[PDB]
Amino acid sequence: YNGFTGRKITSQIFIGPTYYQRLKHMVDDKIHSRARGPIQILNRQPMEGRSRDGGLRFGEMERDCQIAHGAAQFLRERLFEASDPYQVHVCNLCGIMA
Amino acid sequence: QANQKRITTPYMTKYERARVLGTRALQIAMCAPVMVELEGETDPLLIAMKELKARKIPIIIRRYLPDGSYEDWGVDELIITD
Amino acid sequence: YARPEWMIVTVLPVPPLSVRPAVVMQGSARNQDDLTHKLADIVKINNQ
Amino acid sequence: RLSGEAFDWLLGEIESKFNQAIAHPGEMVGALAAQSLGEPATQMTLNT
RNA sequence: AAAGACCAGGC
DNA sequence: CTCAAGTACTTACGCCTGGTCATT
Ligand SMILES: [Zn+2]
Repeated sequence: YNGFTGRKITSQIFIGPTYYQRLKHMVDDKIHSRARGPIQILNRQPMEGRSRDGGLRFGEMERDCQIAHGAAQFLRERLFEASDPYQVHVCNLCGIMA
Repeated sequence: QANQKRITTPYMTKYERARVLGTRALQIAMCAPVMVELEGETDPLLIAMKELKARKIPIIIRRYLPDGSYEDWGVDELIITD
Repeated sequence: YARPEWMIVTVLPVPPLSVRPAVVMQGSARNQDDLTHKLADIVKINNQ
Repeated sequence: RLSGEAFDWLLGEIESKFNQAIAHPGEMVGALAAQSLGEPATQMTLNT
């Protein structure tokens, strides 16, 4: 019988006690959210892993998929603005930083 | 190139539409004067969309040709895909 | 831009501390990057 | 058995749809083709 | 604690 | 001097979770 309306379900349901096991994989230990957290010491990029409040990785395949979109500045944000932004002062005569 | 002899599609590409809408929305959200009249529209994105539908966006698109030349198309001159 | 004799290392660049960061050991000690250790070896053998 | 007004509307729709189907300049065709080629390779069997 | 390695595991 | 037939480099999915261990 339908739980909501009380009407008999037209199809007859296959019901019986079946052994089920709960798994270690549980959402409370897998959910992660990142918003300008800790950064790496060397690359000054978001850390690695859920436990270190690290950011998700926007891998090579990700940028290729975004290039297929033709999403230029979303890619620029993902790879420059959302991740490590930086400014350098470079000479005009030589192309080397000053 | 000159205003005469323009060779591109008169239709505006979806990439041009997306970028011009983003730029106009950013300008509107940074206190730029609105072109179309707004009926209780506090969201700059919908304001920019309404501006596009009215062909009032004050932007000209510089289409770079592969040979190094360029052509200037106003959003009003381009005909909306939608 | 690039001359043949510049391809023989006579002056070795020393990367800045950003390239080879040191890790603060609770403020008591300071470990060094692998690049720093290689630089130490190079300076030792060069002085010798 | 189309009528004249129906035929005119059909011509207009043909023109509009064909103009819509034209590839938009600026479209990244290389990456799109590479992905459209590599995606079926995932579902393809390694054995012959 | 830092990056390094190894291991196990999810899709 | 100059052609085919042997010896060196260079690379093999995408993330994601964690636990342990030796140096520092
Ligand atoms: Zn200079």
